[PDB]
Amino acid sequence: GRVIRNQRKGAGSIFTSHTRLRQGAAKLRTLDYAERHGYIRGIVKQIVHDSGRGAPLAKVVFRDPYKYRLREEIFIANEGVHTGQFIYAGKKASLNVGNVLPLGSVPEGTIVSNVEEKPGDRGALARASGNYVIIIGHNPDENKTRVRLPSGAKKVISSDARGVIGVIAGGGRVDKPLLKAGRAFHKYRLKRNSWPKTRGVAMNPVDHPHGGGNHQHIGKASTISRGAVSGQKAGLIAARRTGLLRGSQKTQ
Amino acid sequence: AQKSFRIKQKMAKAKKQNRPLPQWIRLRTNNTIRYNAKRRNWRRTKMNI
Amino acid sequence: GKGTPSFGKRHNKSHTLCNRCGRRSFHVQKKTCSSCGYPAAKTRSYNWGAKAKRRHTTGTGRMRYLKHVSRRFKNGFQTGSASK
Amino acid sequence: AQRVTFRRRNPYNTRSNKIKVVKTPGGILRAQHVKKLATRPKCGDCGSALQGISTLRPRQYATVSKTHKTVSRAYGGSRCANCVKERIIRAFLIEEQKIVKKVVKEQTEAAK
RNA sequence: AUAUUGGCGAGAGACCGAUAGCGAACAAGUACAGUGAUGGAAAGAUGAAAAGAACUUUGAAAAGAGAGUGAAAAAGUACGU
RNA sequence: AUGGUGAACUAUGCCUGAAUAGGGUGAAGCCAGAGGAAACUCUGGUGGAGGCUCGUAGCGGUUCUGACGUGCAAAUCGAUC
RNA sequence: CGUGGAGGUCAGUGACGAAGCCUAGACCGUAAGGUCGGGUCGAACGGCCUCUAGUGCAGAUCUUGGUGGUAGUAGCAAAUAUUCAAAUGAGAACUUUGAAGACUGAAGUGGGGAAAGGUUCCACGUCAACAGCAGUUGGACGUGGGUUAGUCGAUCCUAAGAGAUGGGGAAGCUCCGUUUCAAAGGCCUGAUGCAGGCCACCAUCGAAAGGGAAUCCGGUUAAGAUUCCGGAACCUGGAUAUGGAUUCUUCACGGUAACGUAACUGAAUGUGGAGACGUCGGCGCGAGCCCUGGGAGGAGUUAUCUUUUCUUCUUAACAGCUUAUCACCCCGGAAUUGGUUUAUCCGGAGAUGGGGUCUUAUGGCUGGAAGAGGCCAGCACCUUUGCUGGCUCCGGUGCGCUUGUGACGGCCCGUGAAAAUCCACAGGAAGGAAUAGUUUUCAUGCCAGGUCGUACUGAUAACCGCAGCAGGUCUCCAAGGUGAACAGCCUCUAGUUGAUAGAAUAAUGUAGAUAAGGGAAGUCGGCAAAAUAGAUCCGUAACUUCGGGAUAAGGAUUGGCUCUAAGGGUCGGACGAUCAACUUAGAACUGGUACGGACAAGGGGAAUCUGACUGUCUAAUUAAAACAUAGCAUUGCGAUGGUCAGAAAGUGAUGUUGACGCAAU
RNA sequence: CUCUUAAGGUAGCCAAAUGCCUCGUCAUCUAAUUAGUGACGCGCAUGAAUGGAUUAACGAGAUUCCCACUGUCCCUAUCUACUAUCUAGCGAAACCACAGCCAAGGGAACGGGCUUGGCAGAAUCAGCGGGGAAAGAAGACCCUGUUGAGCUUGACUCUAGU
RNA sequence: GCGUUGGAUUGUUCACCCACUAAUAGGGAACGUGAGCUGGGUUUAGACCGUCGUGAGACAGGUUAGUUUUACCCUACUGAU
RNA sequence: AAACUUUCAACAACGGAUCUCUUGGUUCUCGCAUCGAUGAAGAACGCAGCGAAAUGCGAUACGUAAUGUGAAUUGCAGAAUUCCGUGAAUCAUCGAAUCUUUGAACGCACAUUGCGCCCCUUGGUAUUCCAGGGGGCAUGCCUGUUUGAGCGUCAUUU
Ligand SMILES: CN[C@@H]1[C@@H](O)[C@@H](O[C@@H]2[C@@H](O)[C@H](O[C@H]3O[C@H]([C@@H](C)O)[C@@H](O)[C@H](O)[C@H]3N)[C@@H](N)C[C@H]2N)OC[C@]1(C)O
Ligand SMILES: CN[C@@H]1[C@@H](O)[C@@H](O[C@@H]2[C@@H](O)[C@H](O[C@H]3O[C@H]([C@@H](C)O)[C@@H](O)[C@H](O)[C@H]3N)[C@@H](N)C[C@H]2N)OC[C@]1(C)O
Ligand SMILES: CN[C@@H]1[C@@H](O)[C@@H](O[C@@H]2[C@@H](O)[C@H](O[C@H]3O[C@H]([C@@H](C)O)[C@@H](O)[C@H](O)[C@H]3N)[C@@H](N)C[C@H]2N)OC[C@]1(C)O
Ligand SMILES: [Mg+2]
Ligand SMILES: [Mg+2]
Ligand SMILES: [Mg+2]
Ligand SMILES: [Mg+2]
Ligand SMILES: [Mg+2]
Ligand SMILES: [Mg+2]
Ligand SMILES: [Mg+2]
Ligand SMILES: [Mg+2]
Ligand SMILES: [Mg+2]
Ligand SMILES: [Mg+2]
Ligand SMILES: [Mg+2]
Ligand SMILES: [Mg+2]
Ligand SMILES: [Mg+2]
Ligand SMILES: [Mg+2]
Ligand SMILES: [Mg+2]
Ligand SMILES: [Mg+2]
Ligand SMILES: [Mg+2]
Ligand SMILES: [Mg+2]
Ligand SMILES: [Mg+2]
Ligand SMILES: [Mg+2]
Ligand SMILES: [Mg+2]
Ligand SMILES: [Mg+2]
Ligand SMILES: [Mg+2]
Ligand SMILES: [Mg+2]
Ligand SMILES: [Mg+2]
Ligand SMILES: [Mg+2]
Ligand SMILES: [Mg+2]
Ligand SMILES: [Mg+2]
Ligand SMILES: [Mg+2]
Ligand SMILES: [Mg+2]
Ligand SMILES: [Mg+2]
Ligand SMILES: [Mg+2]
Ligand SMILES: [Mg+2]
Ligand SMILES: [Mg+2]
Ligand SMILES: [Mg+2]
Ligand SMILES: [Mg+2]
Ligand SMILES: [Mg+2]
Ligand SMILES: [Mg+2]
Ligand SMILES: [Mg+2]
Ligand SMILES: [Mg+2]
Ligand SMILES: [Mg+2]
Ligand SMILES: [Mg+2]
Ligand SMILES: [Mg+2]
Ligand SMILES: [Mg+2]
Ligand SMILES: [Mg+2]
Ligand SMILES: [Mg+2]
Ligand SMILES: [Mg+2]
Ligand SMILES: [Mg+2]
Ligand SMILES: [Mg+2]
Ligand SMILES: [Mg+2]
Ligand SMILES: [Mg+2]
Ligand SMILES: [Mg+2]
Ligand SMILES: [Mg+2]
Ligand SMILES: [Mg+2]
Ligand SMILES: [Mg+2]
Ligand SMILES: [Mg+2]
Ligand SMILES: [Mg+2]
Ligand SMILES: [Mg+2]
Ligand SMILES: [Mg+2]
Ligand SMILES: [Mg+2]
Ligand SMILES: [Mg+2]
Ligand SMILES: [Mg+2]
Ligand SMILES: [Mg+2]
Ligand SMILES: [Mg+2]
Ligand SMILES: [Mg+2]
Ligand SMILES: [Mg+2]
Ligand SMILES: [Mg+2]
Ligand SMILES: [Mg+2]
Ligand SMILES: [Mg+2]
Ligand SMILES: [Mg+2]
Ligand SMILES: [Mg+2]
Ligand SMILES: [Mg+2]
Ligand SMILES: [Mg+2]
Ligand SMILES: [Mg+2]
Ligand SMILES: [Mg+2]
Ligand SMILES: [Mg+2]
Ligand SMILES: [Mg+2]
Ligand SMILES: [Mg+2]
Ligand SMILES: [Mg+2]
Ligand SMILES: [Mg+2]
Ligand SMILES: [Mg+2]
Ligand SMILES: [Mg+2]
Ligand SMILES: [Mg+2]
Ligand SMILES: [Mg+2]
Ligand SMILES: [Mg+2]
Ligand SMILES: [Mg+2]
Ligand SMILES: [Mg+2]
Ligand SMILES: [Mg+2]
Ligand SMILES: [Mg+2]
Ligand SMILES: [Mg+2]
Ligand SMILES: [Mg+2]
Ligand SMILES: [Mg+2]
Ligand SMILES: [Mg+2]
Ligand SMILES: [Mg+2]
Ligand SMILES: [Mg+2]
Ligand SMILES: [Mg+2]
Ligand SMILES: [Mg+2]
Ligand SMILES: [Mg+2]
Ligand SMILES: [Mg+2]
Ligand SMILES: [Mg+2]
Ligand SMILES: [Mg+2]
Ligand SMILES: [Mg+2]
Ligand SMILES: [Mg+2]
Ligand SMILES: [Mg+2]
Ligand SMILES: [Mg+2]
Ligand SMILES: [Mg+2]
Ligand SMILES: [Mg+2]
Ligand SMILES: [Mg+2]
Ligand SMILES: [Mg+2]
Ligand SMILES: [Mg+2]
Ligand SMILES: [Mg+2]
Ligand SMILES: [Mg+2]
Ligand SMILES: [Mg+2]
Ligand SMILES: [Mg+2]
Ligand SMILES: [Mg+2]
Ligand SMILES: [Mg+2]
Ligand SMILES: [Mg+2]
Ligand SMILES: [Mg+2]
Ligand SMILES: [Mg+2]
Ligand SMILES: [Mg+2]
Ligand SMILES: [Mg+2]
Ligand SMILES: [Mg+2]
Ligand SMILES: [Mg+2]
Ligand SMILES: [Mg+2]
Ligand SMILES: [Mg+2]
Ligand SMILES: [Mg+2]
Ligand SMILES: [Mg+2]
Ligand SMILES: [Mg+2]
Ligand SMILES: [Mg+2]
Ligand SMILES: [Mg+2]
Ligand SMILES: [Mg+2]
Ligand SMILES: [Mg+2]
Ligand SMILES: [Mg+2]
Ligand SMILES: [Mg+2]
Ligand SMILES: [Mg+2]
Ligand SMILES: [Mg+2]
Ligand SMILES: [Mg+2]
Ligand SMILES: [Mg+2]
Ligand SMILES: [Mg+2]
Ligand SMILES: [Mg+2]
Ligand SMILES: [Mg+2]
Ligand SMILES: [Mg+2]
Ligand SMILES: [Mg+2]
Ligand SMILES: [Zn+2]
Ligand SMILES: [Zn+2]
Repeated sequence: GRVIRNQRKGAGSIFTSHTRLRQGAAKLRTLDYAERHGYIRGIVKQIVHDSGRGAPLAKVVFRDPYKYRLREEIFIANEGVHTGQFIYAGKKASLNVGNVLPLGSVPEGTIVSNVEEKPGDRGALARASGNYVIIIGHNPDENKTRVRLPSGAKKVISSDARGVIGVIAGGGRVDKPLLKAGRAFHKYRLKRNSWPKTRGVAMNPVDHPHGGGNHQHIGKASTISRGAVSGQKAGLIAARRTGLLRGSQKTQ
Repeated sequence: AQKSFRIKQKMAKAKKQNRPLPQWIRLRTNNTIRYNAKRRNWRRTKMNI
Repeated sequence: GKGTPSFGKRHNKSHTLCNRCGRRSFHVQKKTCSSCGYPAAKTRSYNWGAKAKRRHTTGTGRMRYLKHVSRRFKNGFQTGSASK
Repeated sequence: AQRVTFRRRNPYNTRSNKIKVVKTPGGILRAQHVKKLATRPKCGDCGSALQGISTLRPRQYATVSKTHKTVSRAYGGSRCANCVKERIIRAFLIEEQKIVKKVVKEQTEAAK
């Protein structure tokens, strides 16, 4: 057989991301003397819309500590940050929407976004529009913090690792019916070419394992091992369960 | 229109060679040429740039 | 018309003039030429291609330096000049 | 009933190729290439197009006299006036209120 | 001492005799096809010697008819048979 | 089988440009007014939305199973669409 | 028996004619074959005994070449179209010129380009071949001639992308990486290494449509012209001086302000603004075009009519004055809310109003610049075509057309590039007068601007389709009427009038039409054809997701001419004066009852199957009920990861990303 | 009640583009209807995102009727151009064992040819589609070959990855 | 000898009804007749359903879309010299 | 009886068979050891009194020097051409040069005749901007030189 869609994605020819109109990589300030001991102000000068992100960006300027000049950082604008808000960053900063602090510096139940996985990565978790973590507990001895990611799974990460106070703006975005096929087009136009998708059951067996039949049908289990081989994995991969999910979710 | 020199030069060597035999060649001794074999024309054999 | 009406669209040279061998084999978008492999250091050749080989090997050119090297060898590689 | 032709090598209607119909001394109409309009420089504070400043294309700002690059006030062609007016008041009131903050905290250290 | 379908320089053959013999005995890796890698032809012989037919004549010309050259125009550059 | 050469066509993504008669419809926003005890309800404008619509050019290719069927043409021609 | 070649022989045949070819002439053999004569011919060749093999052809849809019958046959019928005379020439249905009929009709058969071609361009010479008739013509043949730039492009910059380098993989050809686990390099000052301060971006290629330093009109050639000639400019880089301004209050005053200006030090180091940007809607306004009144010239018609029909009446970049919506500043303090757009938005965060400041788009006057260009008249007599003169002027009209642009409005889970450049600002290093010092952003003045391209075509003959192929191939310009209108139809300008022709007018056809009575009985099926149609008014069902359905259905009207009524602009203080529009309604008369009169232009109704819809695909037999999609649902993944790529890697896609996310159904 | 299952077809829909029987039966429309539509349902073999049912609007999608309209038809007729046709010039191709009048006979079971008969007279133009089992392509169906490729799977034998 | 029809469903041959009719006999001519037609069925390549198959695919089970070439030769025939 | 059709012949056509040639091909043997940064093979573009090609050569361009031979070259034209002579000639021979644009191709590029840098010199009034002219800057590595870097590390200053 041929090479299926999902294998062909991976050397990334026409599949790589549509990078042109993009405001540049959103990140925190580097983790330096100013944030891990004192605190350091910045001003949000501009909040502005990123192409292929649902989440508005905040352009926040700081003062270079070690030479005379301004340095601009690209911040994921939590809901409520506004043009010309002062923003304070570091261990000893205060608790206000939009300031960033290490994690052992906030109470539990604190609602924070863009958190670092390890301190210094300039932000990892909950960068999506409307997406946040909650600090659920600290272990000061071997300083950690317990936090529930927007998936809901629970993780133990260094209290040093920073986060930004509040939830990301522009939430409720996926609350709206896309409503017609073109609207889908432009959304993925700026994102990548995954779209549209053609069912592997509507092709011939050389285009896909779901190919073939004098009726369209899968004809063998569409749950497929973790251990499958590339070009064996389409359908439900390594699913522990299948079928319509009844009753209530939400782990603990 | 606006052409590379490399092209506008080969164009010149082209035009320069598009000519009938020099008729005096025929008179030479043991001369086996008759006409110009390699003669080209714009509308017939294009040069391939 | 997978034919004629859609040959009416061929205006764009796949290759231009190779610098090294002059062959109009120089692939534009690939910035290399399909005959001698310029710009590769060595000049492209293969053994299944003996007709290509025979086409381009030594002796289809001017042999500008090499010609006389059999003469020069004949003489013991002389320096100076003859007298009278 | 006269028609007209591009005066340059670009048949296409692009931005650089703008064209104007001109009736000459000869009594004939003729094409003329316009440059793309100039857009007034803007305030580096509020983003306002700033008044008094002459409006050209960028290297046309190296052929012209220094007095139409600015007006007379400090921060002449940078900011929009009322925005210089602002950064003055804020500058004064915050260096004043900076004095007020110094002597209240020298009274917090001794009076403790 | 052994190797040698390359290079340079030599002697040969119960070999081939221009549809043969190397694809090419010729301005042959030519002309030409192809985007390209590549592919890839046809095509030798007037006569000892041009002596390549002065001159007249019909024709607008090409030519034709005479004449002429030559051992031979039953060799006239469409040329040996 | 091995080693090569193609995205001038065509498929799809990216970068940068260019292009698209005249009509039908009349969405939010808004202005005036009318009924009613109230809650509320009507009326006339205004505005100009829509992968809206008649329909050129554009792009397409439905039918004649029309022409052609050693063609104009190795896919074209007309009408209809 | 025969053929190519070899050893031996016949001192074999031959230019007094070898070999080969031709010959219903002669002879030997059963035969394969052999011999001879005659013809043609020119240079070598044969018998015998042996040797050797690329050794004998009717075929293999055999290979290469050559030739017939078909056959003077199929054919040379799309793109409305040709005619008369003369010139030339051996020759004219076809070339030139003159006259006539027409066409393309500004969505071109016109005027230019991009790709591509590459001399086609133009002149002369010319007709063997080519131009599926012809050829005196050509895009053919032959000989020449031709493409002029500081300003038009290229060069520069960056985009997707490509790609050296310390490196890392790979036996290797080489793979990987462009910031890359690197000792990466410069620049301005001076006191040529030196003192210094820095700044440290680590290549490069990648746009003749993106960005960008700067030229216009007139004239000129056979062919080039935004390039040449004439005048009139602007820029960039170098040079420097004179005037002007500035200073004894050293780095200018004025203005409350917004701002002014002829100027009016500035090192980094920083910062800010142009470069720099979607799309649609309506409103304003500019420019060109369109229409049109008066007049000054030329042209046409004039039996009759027309103060008539046609046409000339122009103003470049550049420089000065001036000119604008927007946004401002000052005065003043609002309910009785006012102001305001076609479009509801503005005001105590300072409106309405009085008064000012600015951008200089764009217009106005002048300079340029009439001396140009355009239209006329009178000369003068072959000698050239010179020379003289004249007029070139004043207005109007708008839902007009095109194109620019402004101020706004709709739109988005789409919010619509980057770099090289140019400027400013903050800033206060350093350098500066009084016996004279500072001033290249005010004026004027000097030198320099290379290199490659530039002809023409741009297509029913200059490109690709084997070709002068009814195909394919990017774009700018765009007049008059009718009309909703770049429709269709007719026309002005320019450009064609090319396509083998002549004579007929059988069958059958291709292409276009009409039919009495019937009205789908034809047939797989109304295939095909007919019927319908524009606009104003009236009328308008089942169902419905309340948006639709819907032009549902179904009716009536429509010409021309002659009247009425309604609808606006500008002034000076229920009015009056005046200027300038075609729209709509209405009414009379009128006709062989005709009037969307050519053109243009829906057939409709009830249902079943089926896909929701817009969209997509099998180029070249399948447009569908297939695919896609919005919606629904399921799976995997918290990066030390899921999915995927790779021979490997200090490798890579999602990833400028993090569950409102990426990946798989 | 009984045998049996992991569970024994639920809600729905139906002779449906899913029904063999089959032109199912009844109804309806017609003069007449293997068609359409409405019903019925032990449904060969209907049926729940292998999606079931329903559905406004849409559609160059398959089907049925009706009105209008018609040369679709009864049934043909007439006109216009361009052809064909004759002329000058220009001038191919397919195809071709040899060739070309029948009947019947026999024959490899359908002859232009052989056999026995009918018969038979130059050179020809325009048509035509009976024959040349016409031409077009070493049958694409079918078989055979110890010949293949595309594709599939608990076929043999392996293999990247993991 | 001579005539043996017009329609409804059906691609159909067949079947079956309606109607007129003197009558609506049966058959042959390569199951006459596709370089005469048509292309509705069958019988490729798209697609739906049902049954079968783990699957590719199968189904003599139901559906829908699906390019109909050439005569100028000989003869034959029709007319013409 | 012509025409027509066939068959034979002669002449004429058409075509290139035969025969004879042979500066070519083929094979066998013998001898020889020589490309390149001292820019190779190859490439493009040029060079002639009159050439389109082949061959030859490079802005000294069918060629320059040098050596040998000893009068040609030739298609025409042409030579203060100079023949008992440092001398014809497209002769042979080759020991000295030239050698455009390139090319492993080397300053950077290269669909460009596109853009730098450094030294000498000349000219514009010029260390600096413009121009002309000559001469130069690729990479990996070895030997060596000079300048450097690191609490890697040893001494020595008070
Ligand atoms: C001794 N072992 C380590 C060795 O494992 C390796 O570590 C690299 C480290 O150098 C890289 O780190 C470096 O290189 C990366 C690079 C990927 O761009 C840079 O982003 C990063 O800033 C830089 N410090 C790190 N990002 C990856 C480690 N495996 O190289 C560093 C080292 C110290 O030699
Ligand atoms: C088994 N079928 C093959 C097959 O090749 C067939 O005909 C093909 C045909 O199927 C191909 O193409 C086919 O499919 C394309 C498709 C793109 O729509 C169609 O354009 C085309 O009409 C159709 N015949 C055609 N390009 C070549 C023929 N030899 O029939 C002949 C055959 C060789 O036996
Ligand atoms: C369909 N083709 C046939 C063809 O076969 C051919 O042959 C027939 C042949 O079939 C007849 O032959 C027949 O006649 C005999 C009987 C008459 O003795 C029967 O018994 C016998 O079955 C049968 N074969 C013969 N009598 C006439 C031919 N022309 O010629 C006549 C025809 C009609 O064209
Ligand atoms: Mg594969
Ligand atoms: Mg990317
Ligand atoms: Mg896609
Ligand atoms: Mg989906
Ligand atoms: Mg899908
Ligand atoms: Mg499919
Ligand atoms: Mg598979
Ligand atoms: Mg599977
Ligand atoms: Mg399947
Ligand atoms: Mg299927
Ligand atoms: Mg399915
Ligand atoms: Mg399905
Ligand atoms: Mg199953
Ligand atoms: Mg000779
Ligand atoms: Mg001779
Ligand atoms: Mg060609
Ligand atoms: Mg070609
Ligand atoms: Mg080319
Ligand atoms: Mg294309
Ligand atoms: Mg390409
Ligand atoms: Mg070639
Ligand atoms: Mg070869
Ligand atoms: Mg020696
Ligand atoms: Mg436009
Ligand atoms: Mg040969
Ligand atoms: Mg040969
Ligand atoms: Mg000879
Ligand atoms: Mg001779
Ligand atoms: Mg003779
Ligand atoms: Mg004689
Ligand atoms: Mg003879
Ligand atoms: Mg002779
Ligand atoms: Mg001959
Ligand atoms: Mg002869
Ligand atoms: Mg392409
Ligand atoms: Mg009221
Ligand atoms: Mg639409
Ligand atoms: Mg529509
Ligand atoms: Mg189709
Ligand atoms: Mg057809
Ligand atoms: Mg035909
Ligand atoms: Mg032999
Ligand atoms: Mg003889
Ligand atoms: Mg002889
Ligand atoms: Mg043999
Ligand atoms: Mg033979
Ligand atoms: Mg033979
Ligand atoms: Mg035989
Ligand atoms: Mg012939
Ligand atoms: Mg003839
Ligand atoms: Mg004829
Ligand atoms: Mg004829
Ligand atoms: Mg025809
Ligand atoms: Mg005449
Ligand atoms: Mg003519
Ligand atoms: Mg007309
Ligand atoms: Mg032109
Ligand atoms: Mg042109
Ligand atoms: Mg001709
Ligand atoms: Mg220039
Ligand atoms: Mg560049
Ligand atoms: Mg690389
Ligand atoms: Mg490297
Ligand atoms: Mg390396
Ligand atoms: Mg440009
Ligand atoms: Mg210009
Ligand atoms: Mg000239
Ligand atoms: Mg842009
Ligand atoms: Mg009169
Ligand atoms: Mg200008
Ligand atoms: Mg006001
Ligand atoms: Mg007006
Ligand atoms: Mg030009
Ligand atoms: Mg041109
Ligand atoms: Mg054009
Ligand atoms: Mg061509
Ligand atoms: Mg009108
Ligand atoms: Mg019109
Ligand atoms: Mg015609
Ligand atoms: Mg008629
Ligand atoms: Mg009728
Ligand atoms: Mg009637
Ligand atoms: Mg009726
Ligand atoms: Mg019917
Ligand atoms: Mg129809
Ligand atoms: Mg309605
Ligand atoms: Mg109606
Ligand atoms: Mg007026
Ligand atoms: Mg009346
Ligand atoms: Mg659909
Ligand atoms: Mg198709
Ligand atoms: Mg749903
Ligand atoms: Mg049924
Ligand atoms: Mg149903
Ligand atoms: Mg039913
Ligand atoms: Mg029924
Ligand atoms: Mg019926
Ligand atoms: Mg059922
Ligand atoms: Mg049953
Ligand atoms: Mg079932
Ligand atoms: Mg089921
Ligand atoms: Mg279920
Ligand atoms: Mg089922
Ligand atoms: Mg359903
Ligand atoms: Mg559709
Ligand atoms: Mg449809
Ligand atoms: Mg149905
Ligand atoms: Mg005929
Ligand atoms: Mg004729
Ligand atoms: Mg025949
Ligand atoms: Mg008999
Ligand atoms: Mg018989
Ligand atoms: Mg018979
Ligand atoms: Mg026969
Ligand atoms: Mg016999
Ligand atoms: Mg027949
Ligand atoms: Mg035939
Ligand atoms: Mg076969
Ligand atoms: Mg077979
Ligand atoms: Mg066997
Ligand atoms: Mg196999
Ligand atoms: Mg296959
Ligand atoms: Mg039978
Ligand atoms: Mg039959
Ligand atoms: Mg037949
Ligand atoms: Mg047929
Ligand atoms: Mg059929
Ligand atoms: Mg069918
Ligand atoms: Mg196929
Ligand atoms: Mg269809
Ligand atoms: Mg005929
Ligand atoms: Mg006789
Ligand atoms: Mg010879
Ligand atoms: Mg060299
Ligand atoms: Mg020579
Ligand atoms: Mg000498
Ligand atoms: Mg020599
Ligand atoms: Mg010698
Ligand atoms: Mg030299
Ligand atoms: Mg150049
Ligand atoms: Mg270049
Ligand atoms: Mg100097
Ligand atoms: Mg310089
Ligand atoms: Zn090359
Ligand atoms: Zn401001």
